[PDB]
Amino acid sequence: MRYTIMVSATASDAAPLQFLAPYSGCAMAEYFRDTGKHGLIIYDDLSKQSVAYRQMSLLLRRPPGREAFPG
Amino acid sequence: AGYVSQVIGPVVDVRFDGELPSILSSLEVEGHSVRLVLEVAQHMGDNTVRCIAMDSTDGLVRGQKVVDTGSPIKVPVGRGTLGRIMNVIGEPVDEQGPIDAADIWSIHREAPEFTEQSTEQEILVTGIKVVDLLAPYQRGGKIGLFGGAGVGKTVLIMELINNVAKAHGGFSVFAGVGERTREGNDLYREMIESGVIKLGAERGNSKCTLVYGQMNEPPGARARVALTGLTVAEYFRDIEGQDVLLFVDNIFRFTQANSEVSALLGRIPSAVGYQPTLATDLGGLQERITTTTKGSITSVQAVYVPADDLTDPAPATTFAHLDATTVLSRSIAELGIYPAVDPLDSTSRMLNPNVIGAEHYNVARGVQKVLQDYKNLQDIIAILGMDELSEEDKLTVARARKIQRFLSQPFQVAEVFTGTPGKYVDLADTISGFQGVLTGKYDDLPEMAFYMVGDIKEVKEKADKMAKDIASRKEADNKKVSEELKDIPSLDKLVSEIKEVVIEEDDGLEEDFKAEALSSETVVLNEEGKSVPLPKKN
Repeated sequence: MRYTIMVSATASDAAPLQFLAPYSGCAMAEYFRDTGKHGLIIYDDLSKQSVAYRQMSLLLRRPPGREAFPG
Repeated sequence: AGYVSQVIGPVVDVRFDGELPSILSSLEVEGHSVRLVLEVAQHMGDNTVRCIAMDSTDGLVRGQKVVDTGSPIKVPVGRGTLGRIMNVIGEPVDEQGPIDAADIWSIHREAPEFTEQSTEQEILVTGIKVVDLLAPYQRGGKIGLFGGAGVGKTVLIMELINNVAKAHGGFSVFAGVGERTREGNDLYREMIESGVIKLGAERGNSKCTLVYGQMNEPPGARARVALTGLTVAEYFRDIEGQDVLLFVDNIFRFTQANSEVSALLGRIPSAVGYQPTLATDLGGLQERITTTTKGSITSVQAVYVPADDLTDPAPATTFAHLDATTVLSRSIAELGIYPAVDPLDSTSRMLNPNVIGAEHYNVARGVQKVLQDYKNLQDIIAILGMDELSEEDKLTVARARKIQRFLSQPFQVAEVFTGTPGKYVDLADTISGFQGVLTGKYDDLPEMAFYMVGDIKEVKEKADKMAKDIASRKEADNKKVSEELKDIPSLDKLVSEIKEVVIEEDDGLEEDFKAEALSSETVVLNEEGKSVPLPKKN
């Protein structure tokens, strides 16, 4: 933990908050990339992010594509 | 003159109180962190057009001013774009200044009309032996490239760029449609070292324009970046009058991006899930790649087959346009054969004797027969034995193995890191060189004499040198020198070899750091627009 950040958008969190957590974890990890150091980002279940984003899009009545996912 | 009405993801509706822009016109959003270009997709009614954005729409406000450019996306074309990297809307992303535009052309264009078409059908000579014999390239054709990683696809791309520029005098455009930026940077830097892209004052001696739409670009930007590659190649065809190569890197990602912009525009998806306009989204692009009376565009476009399913509608619609396939294989690549064109899997529509002639046709038809009969007996050799079968079946094995070697060729763009010079092999020298191996004028020569050579005048000059080599191995001798204390130290003497590595307990983690104080109060904007704390009760 002296080298690790943990961004945690768990199951009870809102689907907007699980959609934005890989992006907000990446921005925290992009700090080390942009200042010359090296980063290791792990998006554990990126397939669970896309399910959270499909939830927001079908509820915003955006037109669904394959497996009801957005364009 | 128009203002932003709706922002739904990458799809912007803007509203014009005057005259509407035409469909496919380009709109620029006034006042935004990046230059945002919208392309008009439809006229919705009630003075609204629906647009697909070429960049991110985050930070876009309803009522933002939107200027109609009066035209579609206009990109710089000409010789000044050679050796430059350009994005979909024509901006330089290679960080080398502005693009010297000979003209600025609309990227939307009808295909050349029926009278402008060429009724003739002829070979684009490539200087690659396995491509000019077994799967010839039609001038003005579309060629599917079934490569991958490590089969030498990029050095085959740069060799096509090299030989078409050197022999036929035509330039190349590389349209990278939805490419990874790590791989698009790899192609840029390998084109710089191999000489097909030059930087600086000798920029004009470059042979290839790179038109890049990366994966992180929105689906509208990737769907139009192959038409930006068309438009650069159409200037060389119609104004310069050249035989242009166009590389649409992954034509499947063109399909995939156009399928996303139909899904975002609310269109009902077709069979397996592509856009309803799949055959006219492809056919609009593929029909501008043709031969006119001025010059030609030949397209070598990489084909991905989804789920290894050739009957999927994205390859099946693509293969209706394709005039040749070049399949690059790993099995051919691990035999040291470069280029790794599979001599049996690679097909051409140009390979029939009414268009290449019967003396070319029977050679390629005979060469493929010899290689086919050799590779269906490879569960006869390993099961039974090599010297088991007949002498004629061994005559094919000796003839096929020095044909399978002779399809190799050293490349002129690869000589800066391989040492072996490049060999442009002419068409008549390819046919006449393979007549002889087919009949048996070279059955006495070794198989590795037929390896990485130009033509049959160089197979004799390789068997001469290797055969003599046995005359020049009695020059010196070969045994052991000073078993393991010649210059092999002790292991504890090698621990004191090791150089100083300074390890800091400090991380150096506050180099140039702002360290803003963030307060956990909720800050909102009141009705003046003034930043204020959030009011207390609902």
